[PDB]
Amino acid sequence: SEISRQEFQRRRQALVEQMQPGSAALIFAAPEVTRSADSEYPYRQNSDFWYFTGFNEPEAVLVLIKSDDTHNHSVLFNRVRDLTAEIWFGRRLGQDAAPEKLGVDRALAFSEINQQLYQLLNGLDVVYHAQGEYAYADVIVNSALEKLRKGSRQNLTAPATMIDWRPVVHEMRLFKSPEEIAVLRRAGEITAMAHTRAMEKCRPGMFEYHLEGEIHHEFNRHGARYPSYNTIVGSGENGCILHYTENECEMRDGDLVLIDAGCEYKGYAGDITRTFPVNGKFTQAQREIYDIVLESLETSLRLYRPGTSILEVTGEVVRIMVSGLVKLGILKGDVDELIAQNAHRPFFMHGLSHWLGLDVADVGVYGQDRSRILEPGMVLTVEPGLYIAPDAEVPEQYRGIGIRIEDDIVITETGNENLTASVVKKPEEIEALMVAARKQ
Amino acid sequence: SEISRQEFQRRRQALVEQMQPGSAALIFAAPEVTRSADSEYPYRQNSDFWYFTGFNEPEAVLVLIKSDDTHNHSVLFNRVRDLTAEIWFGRRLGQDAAPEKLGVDRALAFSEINQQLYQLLNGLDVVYHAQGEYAYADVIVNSALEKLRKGSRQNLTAPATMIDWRPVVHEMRLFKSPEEIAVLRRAGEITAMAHTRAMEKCRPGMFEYHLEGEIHHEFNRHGARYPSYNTIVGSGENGCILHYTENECEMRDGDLVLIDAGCEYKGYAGDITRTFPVNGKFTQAQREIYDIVLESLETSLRLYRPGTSILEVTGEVVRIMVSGLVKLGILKGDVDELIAQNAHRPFFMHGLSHWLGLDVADVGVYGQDRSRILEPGMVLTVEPGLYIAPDAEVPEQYRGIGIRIEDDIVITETGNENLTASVVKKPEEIEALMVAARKQ
Amino acid sequence: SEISRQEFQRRRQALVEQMQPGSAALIFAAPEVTRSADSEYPYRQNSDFWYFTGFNEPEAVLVLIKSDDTHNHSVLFNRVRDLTAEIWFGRRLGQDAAPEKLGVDRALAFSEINQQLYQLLNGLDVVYHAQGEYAYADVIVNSALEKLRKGSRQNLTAPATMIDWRPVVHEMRLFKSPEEIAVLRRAGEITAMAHTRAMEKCRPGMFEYHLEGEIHHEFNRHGARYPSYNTIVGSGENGCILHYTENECEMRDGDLVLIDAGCEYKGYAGDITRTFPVNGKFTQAQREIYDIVLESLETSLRLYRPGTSILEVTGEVVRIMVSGLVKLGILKGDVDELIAQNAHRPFFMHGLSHWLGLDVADVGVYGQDRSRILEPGMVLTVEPGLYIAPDAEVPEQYRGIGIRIEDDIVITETGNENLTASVVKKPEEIEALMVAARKQ
Amino acid sequence: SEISRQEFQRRRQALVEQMQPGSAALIFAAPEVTRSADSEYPYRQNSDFWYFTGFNEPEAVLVLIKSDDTHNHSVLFNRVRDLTAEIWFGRRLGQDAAPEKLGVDRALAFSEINQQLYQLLNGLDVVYHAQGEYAYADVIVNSALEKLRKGSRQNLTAPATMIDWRPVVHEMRLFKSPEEIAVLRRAGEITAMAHTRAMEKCRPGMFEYHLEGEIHHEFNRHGARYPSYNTIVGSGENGCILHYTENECEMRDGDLVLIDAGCEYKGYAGDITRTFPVNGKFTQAQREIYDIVLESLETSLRLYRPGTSILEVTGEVVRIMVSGLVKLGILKGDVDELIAQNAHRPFFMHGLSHWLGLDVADVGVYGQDRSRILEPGMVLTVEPGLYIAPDAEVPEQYRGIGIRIEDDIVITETGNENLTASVVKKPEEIEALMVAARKQ
Ligand SMILES: [Cl-]
Ligand SMILES: [Cl-]
Ligand SMILES: [Cl-]
Ligand SMILES: [Cl-]
Ligand SMILES: [Mn+2]
Ligand SMILES: [Mn+2]
Ligand SMILES: [Mn+2]
Ligand SMILES: [Mn+2]
Ligand SMILES: [Mn+2]
Ligand SMILES: [Mn+2]
Ligand SMILES: [Mn+2]
Ligand SMILES: [Mn+2]
Repeated sequence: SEISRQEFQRRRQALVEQMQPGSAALIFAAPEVTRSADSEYPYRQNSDFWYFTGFNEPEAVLVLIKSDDTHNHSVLFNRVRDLTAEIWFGRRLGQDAAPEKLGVDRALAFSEINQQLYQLLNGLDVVYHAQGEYAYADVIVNSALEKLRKGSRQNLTAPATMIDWRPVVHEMRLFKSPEEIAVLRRAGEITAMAHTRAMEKCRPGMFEYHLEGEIHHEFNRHGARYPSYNTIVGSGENGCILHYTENECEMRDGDLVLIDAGCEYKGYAGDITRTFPVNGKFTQAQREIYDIVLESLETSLRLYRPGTSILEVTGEVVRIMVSGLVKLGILKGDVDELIAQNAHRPFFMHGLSHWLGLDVADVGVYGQDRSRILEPGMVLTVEPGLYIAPDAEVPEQYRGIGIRIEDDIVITETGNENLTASVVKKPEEIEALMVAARKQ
Repeated sequence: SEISRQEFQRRRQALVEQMQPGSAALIFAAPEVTRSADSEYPYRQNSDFWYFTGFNEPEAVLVLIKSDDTHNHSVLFNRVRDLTAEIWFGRRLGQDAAPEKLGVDRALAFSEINQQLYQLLNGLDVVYHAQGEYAYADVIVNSALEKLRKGSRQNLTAPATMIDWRPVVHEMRLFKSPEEIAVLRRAGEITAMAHTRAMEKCRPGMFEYHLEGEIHHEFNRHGARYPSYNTIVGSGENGCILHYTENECEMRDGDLVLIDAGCEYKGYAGDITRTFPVNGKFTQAQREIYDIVLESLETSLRLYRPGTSILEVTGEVVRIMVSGLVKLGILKGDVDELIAQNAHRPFFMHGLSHWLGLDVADVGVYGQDRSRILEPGMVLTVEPGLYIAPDAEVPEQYRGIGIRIEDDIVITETGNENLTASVVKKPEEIEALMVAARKQ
Repeated sequence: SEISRQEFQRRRQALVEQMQPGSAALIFAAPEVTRSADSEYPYRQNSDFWYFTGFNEPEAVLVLIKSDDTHNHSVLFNRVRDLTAEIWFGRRLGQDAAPEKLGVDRALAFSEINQQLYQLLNGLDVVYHAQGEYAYADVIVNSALEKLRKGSRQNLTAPATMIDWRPVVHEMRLFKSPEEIAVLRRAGEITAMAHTRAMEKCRPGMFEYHLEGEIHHEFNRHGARYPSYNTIVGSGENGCILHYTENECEMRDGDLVLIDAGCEYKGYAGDITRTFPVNGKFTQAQREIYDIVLESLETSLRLYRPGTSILEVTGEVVRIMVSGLVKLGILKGDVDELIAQNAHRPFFMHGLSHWLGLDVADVGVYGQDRSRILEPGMVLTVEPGLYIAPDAEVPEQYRGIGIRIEDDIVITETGNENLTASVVKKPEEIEALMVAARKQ
Repeated sequence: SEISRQEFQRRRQALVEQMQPGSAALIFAAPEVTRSADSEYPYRQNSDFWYFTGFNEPEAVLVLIKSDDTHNHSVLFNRVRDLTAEIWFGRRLGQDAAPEKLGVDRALAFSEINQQLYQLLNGLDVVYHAQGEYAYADVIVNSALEKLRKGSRQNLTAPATMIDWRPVVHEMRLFKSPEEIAVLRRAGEITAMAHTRAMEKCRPGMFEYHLEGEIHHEFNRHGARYPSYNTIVGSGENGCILHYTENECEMRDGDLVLIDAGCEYKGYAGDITRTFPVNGKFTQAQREIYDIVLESLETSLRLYRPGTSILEVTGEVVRIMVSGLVKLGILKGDVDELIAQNAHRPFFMHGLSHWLGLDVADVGVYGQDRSRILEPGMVLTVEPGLYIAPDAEVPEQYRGIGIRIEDDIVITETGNENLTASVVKKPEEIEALMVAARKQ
């Protein structure tokens, strides 16, 4: 599954529909990024630029011009064909091929942007620009507007109104099309296969980074070349560090390992966490904490639906956690009083859910305390966890246990669809999976 | 094999030995780099900063103070211990532990750099600073010097002389210690195992990116988490693109695939290229071009030694290439006249060799036209290639063939050591390797 | 005559009336400007900031908040009272006194602007800001908006719409109140007295700069401390240079001197040009050119009125000039054909008129080719000139003559009022004035 | 008196003598400075640039190249001849005329600086540059060095050492040539005539700014067009503000007026302060304070000589002040104890002396607490003062009195020459001067 030319075009048109007559929207590509000296990191297109183009080159700018309420057109600035540059560094789309390939009306060389952009903005009332997104982009836009402001003797005029299109565009991204959901479903499947593989491969004495290697190989074979974020493989005490990415330790017989990893497939993020015993068998202490996190996730998956909110579901999870921690003697006191005191926070210190899409921590307004009412088309994670620090003042057997279990869901008309349930999470299923692998 | 605390210390001392009395050298860490929105690329420390510290954190600055010809000391600025930041994002070395861990005299919080740096520079004659390396670093240094310049009423004075330490440090990096060579030897071995794996796994119908996946998994299992540069897997016509990294095509029965990939092991780069038939058997045309590139590499490996140069060895390769291309009818005319006209350049348009080390295209002065005389301790690649474009005016059977074969070598007292000869390159050996794999 | 607190307040209210509900307008003071090393030029407040405050301090920002269609208020950021800074550098208004003195609702310390500005913008829909006017201002505004954009977890929101208030404010400035016209009338009177003085003082052998000295002294004694622009005193060939400010030459018996000088009185510019003989008597050649420039000015003064334009009146002047130059043999051919060819342009190469106000070349839209229809309340100059270069291919006697004659006018309901007719311009009146002075 | 071409040349040569072989020094002109909108302040050349050129244009850069110990040459970048730009804005020196006019070897267009500067720096070991002096200059220099650093394949190399030439050049400026002293002597004479005029013109009811007008007119008539700093005319309580420049009050019968004003003559500053009664007669209270400041100045003028210091002479002044203030009951206690407590500081809170030259607060190292030993050729001010605030806890009659008396001196082989003694300062001489003027 992918996003096609006609969908990118529909998105451009939907933005144009929201724009004032006599305006232009400017969407800039990501800069290339140095890794060291003259070597660059693998290119990652800006999510918003990608959303409207599916075009994976730097030095590109999409300009949507809404001349009035019926007439609009698009102009792409992009790198020129250049035989020597292409022999060295790769093929370029160029100007001749872009209109047909991308479904834009006109294409111009990026090298000419300063000579041309002001001409496109001249006489417009409004420019939509994400000020501060990129320095290079602000320079180009500010230069164009200055030429227009200072150009009255050449009959030039600048648009006086600049509107940040990020809020409008991020609200578009928050609600996924069926095609987007299909892509996210595939990302979830790929990511789940990777996690299953990690559980089947994990043995005491392997290094945390070995599981990262297994996961990334699995992503790759299904055509998700890159992870959507830096893979976390936190064994033992390392699991208590939320974004542990050192992945440098030897995994010990008797420790849990917490894996938070997700692929990037056609631009879209998977995002799964599974925690499991390195040796294939939960200890009693590990199981006692695990059961509370799993109940939290299972209850959340029952509850998430249109008309509730992340805040409302979080309240249910907090009750589950406080209740469970009191039963184990990790917290002491009356459950309702402890809830009132947010007594869970030393052990569950992050949010239950974030939006998911072209960014793993995806764009879109959450509302105060993530109270926004959920609607069909929203995609989000569900990621309860409990982290008991090595020096926590709790019964000894729980110290140094970090557990998180995370699925990706889409809100539907009656509830939700779990995109990542194809990798096991019930403790008996984890143990059976690992037992079977360990016998081979 | 690795580089240890005492070696990092020896390097700092060797720099101090080269510094003027009454001076300070400032070496800054790399910034963290955005991949998309709030996600960052995996951190890569600045090579020069790494060379003197082995410290893999951002927000760090090494200050070497040479008070006079006998007295010197070191100060590290680095991130403070912070329980909440560490729970979220990972452990920090902090100030208490740094002197012992890194072998520096003092450690101070990076948050205090603007309050402290000017005090360390006050009254010195010379500051060594790599101006323009990083914007954030220039801001810090320029601010410190301004405070000193403007501080005469507070009895402050700025060093009037600023010296770029890059030339001195890059000349240090150009000559590897035995420990560095051991690390590079291991990088070469790891990288060679990865290339052997790619040849053994390659089958028609696999995608170029699948071989990338095999290679990166192999790097990872030996503890080289990341490649030293973006992997190139160019099959068919894609092999004619020097830094082809799209790796997006289905590999065809009858095409060659050119793989240029290298690991990063303890900071140091491997860098191997092998080209081989996708179906395990070179065609006659493919073999005819391959033989010329291989002879070029083999002759270069015989020749490279102290007292010759990249330029001198390149002349021998050019003769081999022109001679071979005339024999096949790709070039026409007298060999010596064609050499005089650089007639090989449409087909071999890049350099034979680059330095290798903490950067894949490593630092160090080459001399005019890479004429610098070679000495023991230099490490370099040997990477002849021939690329016959799909539209070249040559006998048809050669069109769309791109072949490069690259090894990594170290110059020794009598010649060179090949660090990457453990992956085959003779065509009969490539075919035997692939035949054996294809029968499994 | 001056502009008073209540008028500054009316202007602020008139801007607020034009603003969208749920918005804030930000108007920043001018930076102080270095002359050399640690010495600064005399402070000149930003015209727009002045227009809304009458406040002559740097490090000040006026914030007009329109909460909704009935509720609005003003906040001034300005320098705090500071006993030591004031002993050294001058008194400051401070926060306690500002509301009463300036008629603003609240005053806050400029040192707190970054801690406070984002709080004032939070939750607004629109911010009015003159982007690019000052770097320091853009930094402050961009920082505030970034804090808001990134502050969703603190329940902060940024206004998505930024509107340049310059067009609205400059249209306000283009139409003068009666009080403004009174101030401009006084500026015109002061400037005219200065020009009369220069004619009465001028003698052969004096330097051009001596007349500058006379003029500036005259400005000063009437309470116009500073000129509104750099005084031009161009004698002989120097008169052919439009903005000649070197003023370095000895004025020669037989040359004309062209003086373009104007005071700045309560922020408002006078702008007069008079040209006259250094020795008090026009030569025939000088008079022949002078008569054409004077007829051009006199006809323009008859014509300027509501309903015509600078472009229309310029056409009449061009005819006068071409006709006169043909009569003298400076141009050759048919007058209407020469007009069609813009044959006057080598000799009259600038505009007839510019707006006049808080800037000498005042703000406001002219329309294409200065075609905007004139209306009561506009204030403008009328400045025909003819400049015959020393090497012009014209009858010899005219070479090196530069003449400009300029008055300041206000458009009224039936025509115009000349603000600067109290300094003579008829050649017989100039000669009588100078003869009388030369006899003393 | 002036500074001539051959002296500017001698200075360039003296700098070259101090430079390392294989180096270039870069000295940049001042930017033009906006006053308001499209009007600029009168141009003031950068003092250091002026010191080496006597060239009063912007967009100019002096490059001194010391190829080795015997061979050196100079290159000026400056604005090209341009007929239209010159007709509009003034004559330009251009490239053809510059070598002869300024005594430089070569001149190139400023528009070509980025194409040419790197070529001049290529292969040098050292560049002398005043980093941070001007943003535009840093941009040009940093760009040149980057091209060289990145240009190894074009056989380019950057100088690795950058030296701030300000310390060397400012030490040159600290010691005046006889020609410089002649110019400063004339500045002192002009400035003294201006102060005498102010005393002769001052009457109760005039505004502070009227005396500014008299002073500036006097500067102008002697060919010092501009003041060297913003004129201070502080009457009554305003005299207690050290750099009072509002000059806005009506001068009252019974108040003193303190005038601190100085001309700029051929680039060099005069700097005189005189305080005198507005009505021509000191009151007893005024005279009592005045006598202490005058004794302080007179004693300083006796003492200043080679081999003493500003710090040493300041100690003598402090004793005079404390002794006098005890006698009047303004201070109470033992003189030596009060001196030990710096009890004078509420009333004399600034330094006695600053260097004087191309800047009024001139360049040059003072040493700790201005302890540097004086030598012939140094030029400095002597400016004791006493300021008794309106709310000081002192006998009532002294409240609101601010007195400063300042002369400019040059250190000579036996003592000093007073450059400004031609304007009276003894109270009986001030009164006689004013009485005589008031009778006219
Ligand atoms: Cl391009
Ligand atoms: Cl820190
Ligand atoms: Cl403040
Ligand atoms: Cl130029
Ligand atoms: Mn997540
Ligand atoms: Mn996750
Ligand atoms: Mn290589
Ligand atoms: Mn390679
Ligand atoms: Mn004018
Ligand atoms: Mn004018
Ligand atoms: Mn002074
Ligand atoms: Mn002074």
